[PDB]
Amino acid sequence: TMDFCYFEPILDNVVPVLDSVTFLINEQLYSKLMDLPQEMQQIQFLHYKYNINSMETVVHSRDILTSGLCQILNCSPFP
Amino acid sequence: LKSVHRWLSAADQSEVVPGNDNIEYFSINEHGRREENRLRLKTLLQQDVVHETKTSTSAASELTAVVTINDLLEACQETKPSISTSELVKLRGIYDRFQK
Repeated sequence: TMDFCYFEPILDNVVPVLDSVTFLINEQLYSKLMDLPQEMQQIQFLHYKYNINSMETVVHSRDILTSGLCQILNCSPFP
Repeated sequence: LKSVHRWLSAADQSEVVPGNDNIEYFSINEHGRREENRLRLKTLLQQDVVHETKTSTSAASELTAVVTINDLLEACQETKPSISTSELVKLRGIYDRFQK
């Protein structure tokens, strides 16, 4: 592995919240979500599956969700 | 033109490779006007490079320009001159003998 990085703390703590995110998922889990009757069931199962927490989770476009299986496509307004 | 319209009548639809207009999830419309079409188009263009300038629809031969009697008789009646032709038979009358 590597041994050092460029880093900074985010002084003033302010960070943007994304307007939207797109997720792409394998057919099995996709259908298992799409057939759910309610939004919060989808949200909570995604939270369980990927350990995503609202407000706190940092994300980028093209981020992986799981190799072979799912990925994060694009983000708005910022990438 | 008749052959072309028959040929076009054979080529009259996208007989193969229809548009891949798959619809994803109805995204949670907390805001915006659900204008999914532009984002879907941008995504599919980026992911597939549909304009890679190699694929073709090829729903017809672009050949086999058949020709036939079938429409030739649309000649119907020609709008020809010389329906009245007294001037032109007088034209012949100038050379009734070999003079000039």
